[PDB]
Amino acid sequence: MWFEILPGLAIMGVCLVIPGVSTAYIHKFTNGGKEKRVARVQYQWYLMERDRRISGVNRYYVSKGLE
Amino acid sequence: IVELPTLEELKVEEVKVSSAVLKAAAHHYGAQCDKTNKEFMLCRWEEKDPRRCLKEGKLVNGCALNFFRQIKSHCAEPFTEYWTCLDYSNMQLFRHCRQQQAKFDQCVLDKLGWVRPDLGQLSKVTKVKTDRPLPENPYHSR
Amino acid sequence: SAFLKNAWAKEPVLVVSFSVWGLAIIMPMISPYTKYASMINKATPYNYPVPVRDDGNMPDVPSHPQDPLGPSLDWLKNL
Amino acid sequence: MNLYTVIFINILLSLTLILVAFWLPQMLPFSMKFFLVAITFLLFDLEIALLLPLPWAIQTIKTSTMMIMAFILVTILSLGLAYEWTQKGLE
Amino acid sequence: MFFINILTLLVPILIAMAFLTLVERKILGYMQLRKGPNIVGPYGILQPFADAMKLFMKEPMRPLTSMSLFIIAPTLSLTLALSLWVPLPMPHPLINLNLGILFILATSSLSVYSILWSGWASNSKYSLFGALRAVAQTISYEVTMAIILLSVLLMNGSYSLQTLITTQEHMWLLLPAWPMAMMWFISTLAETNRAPFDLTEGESELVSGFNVEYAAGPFALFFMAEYTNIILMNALTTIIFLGPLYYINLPELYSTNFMMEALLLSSTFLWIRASYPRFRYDQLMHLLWKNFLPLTLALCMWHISLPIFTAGVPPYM
Amino acid sequence: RMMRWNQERRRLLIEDLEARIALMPLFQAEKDRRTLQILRENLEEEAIIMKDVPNWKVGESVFHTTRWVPPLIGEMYGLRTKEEMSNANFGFTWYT
Ligand SMILES: CCCCCCCCCCCCCCCCCC(=O)OC[C@H](COP(=O)(O)OCCN)OC(=O)CCCCCCCCCCCCCCCCC
Repeated sequence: MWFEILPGLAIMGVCLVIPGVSTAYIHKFTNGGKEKRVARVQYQWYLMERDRRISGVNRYYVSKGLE
Repeated sequence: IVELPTLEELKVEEVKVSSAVLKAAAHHYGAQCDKTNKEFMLCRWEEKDPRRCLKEGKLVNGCALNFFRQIKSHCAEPFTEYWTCLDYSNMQLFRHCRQQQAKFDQCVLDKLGWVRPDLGQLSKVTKVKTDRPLPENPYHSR
Repeated sequence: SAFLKNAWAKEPVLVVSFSVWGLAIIMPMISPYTKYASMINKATPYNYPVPVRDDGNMPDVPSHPQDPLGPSLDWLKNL
Repeated sequence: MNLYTVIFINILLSLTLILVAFWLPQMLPFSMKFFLVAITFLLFDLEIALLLPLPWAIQTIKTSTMMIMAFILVTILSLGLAYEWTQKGLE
Repeated sequence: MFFINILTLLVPILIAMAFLTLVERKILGYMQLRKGPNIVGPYGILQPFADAMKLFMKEPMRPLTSMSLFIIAPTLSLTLALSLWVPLPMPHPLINLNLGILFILATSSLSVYSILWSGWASNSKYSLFGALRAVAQTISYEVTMAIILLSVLLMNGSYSLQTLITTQEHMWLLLPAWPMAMMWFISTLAETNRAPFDLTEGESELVSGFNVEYAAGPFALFFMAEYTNIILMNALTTIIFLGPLYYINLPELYSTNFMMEALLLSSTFLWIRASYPRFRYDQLMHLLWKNFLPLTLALCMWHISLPIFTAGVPPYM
Repeated sequence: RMMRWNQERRRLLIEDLEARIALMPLFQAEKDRRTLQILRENLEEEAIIMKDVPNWKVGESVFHTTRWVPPLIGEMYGLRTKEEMSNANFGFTWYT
């Protein structure tokens, strides 16, 4: 019947979720489990950069009250 | 020449904590330590040069470090939980973390006695009477 | 009026088109909120509020902005 | 740079495909009416360009002014369009 | 990593792009009382790969045509389509172009060059007419397409597609602004030269002006482009107007929901094609310079006043 | 709903803008302190680069006024590592 148009769709869907799940986990892996900071405006880039300088070289590492 | 100040003149303890840490305590720091900062601002504005307010800047930093030492000593755990959750978010938005914020805010009210400043009441202009001489002829007007 | 009627039934886009043109030219003029826009946007604190020299006779916010004196946005709150 | 990296891969992927295509298989109009529409386009495009800044103007302390100014922009151009119709230019 | 994130977001879309043609040649089929392609492979799954290989193997005829432009137009087409998928705001978008919607609008406009140049390069009368007709309709639908977005943005506060995920945390922008959704949907149908608006390659009226002379590999690249676009524009409808649910803790839900809505609206233009005859050229443009453009202009005003008189100006973050 | 949501969203926006309003004083000091260091550090190398050059005032305001003219980006990072300069110059246009 119409049962059969589903096979094809399944392979479309599966190929349209990969991208959204992929981009959203290759970010939380590269950024240390914390969402990649979105620096829309400079202030944010400043804060981000400030973070880099604060520790290691990468901003994702985040020092706390114990420092 | 340029009369650039010397390093020893500009070496002072550093806050160095992740920006996230600050944003979480931002409100309280805007509260417990705006006396010196406002004065420093006054100097840095009327007196355009930075060299003319360096010492004030040192005072600016000193005020915050202890601000942190107090929190480290008391209600450190709450603050630790609040910043970690705040840091995970990409724009470190305040509303994703309100449950952690409440426990951090309530505790320091309970122990430190400080208070989270209500919506606003930080943006409003402040009057600080810097005993420094209100400068004149700035920009070596000639 | 009669044409208006047919216009409502023939070429019923322009009618709607104009109607909106007007309704957008009226609501702003009559609105318990129109005033807020210029305030709500005015208030947003984009730029730093440089302090003022406490020379004397100052009714301004007394130092710590937590002090009572000063402007308030409780209007924004509970809006 | 990140964008540059993505885009050059994008062109590369295409150029690769066209090449494969060629290398693998070895084995007078009178659009006067249109012309007019085209010009209006140019004009309307420009208006739109003057309407693009709104997203930041909505923030203007001078909200009222922005309203009046903006409203005028759309209205005036709307009139231009209507004229086209009134003069039956487009038709 | 970032490279891996380029394979994903590309291949996955290309593989999905292939499966759309199949779900087009079966959904159109069942609507017309026929099974559609099921004999090659299981249930026709290998069918898209099969003609791709035939198309590339068949000779790329070079008519006795400006070669450079003739060959470039296909390249531009695919380049643009794949590029427009870079800033889409599925969770944690590949690239947070701050002015993304503008970027989308920009690249979308550049595509017109391909059809125009293709027709001019082809040097065939049919192709020439196709280009002229195409450029006109394309650009015109761009004029309402852009204004419809400007109305949206003013209620979103920014050009960044990422903001709408925070704008649509309580209600879809269809409820408000539905009148434009429809007008965005019809414009999305025109800009992908799909059926109701497919005078670019009417085939019956004029015979595929865009690719009259294009065959094999060039045919395929635009071809691929069109279908990827078919998805992209539908996906933009599924972010701008139908806002999928989103949870910072679980970012996947968005993608999954984004999937479902994109597939259904992609299914809709497939369903539109079989269901409607094709608009005439004059009729098409009238609808936009006459039936819609006045509607789109007026609501723009309403959406300018709305925030102010409702003191609903959006945050600029 | 849109009216109420954006009014709420506006409240959140004023809250975090004020959060930096409070924190910028700490940063302003930090920036200046570091800025001067870069200028001075460049002075050291400056006092070691053109020493041999005749008629070479180690350094002198390109201008006549003694007013404090802020340091261009180039001046701060010009002598420094190329990457350092590039970062500052093309480091925002290129997102995180
Ligand atoms: C008060 C505050 C401000 C708000 C005011 C709101 C007032 C109420 C809303 C009024 C406008 C509602 C409709 C908006 C879109 C339609 C605009 C329009 O006028 O239609 C033009 C045209 C029909 O015109 P025609 O029949 O030729 O006659 C013209 C007579 N003047 O339309 C067409 O011919 C379209 C042809 C389409 C062919 C394909 C159809 C596909 C149908 C299925 C998909 C429909 C869209 C799905 C969208 C999903 C979500 C994106």
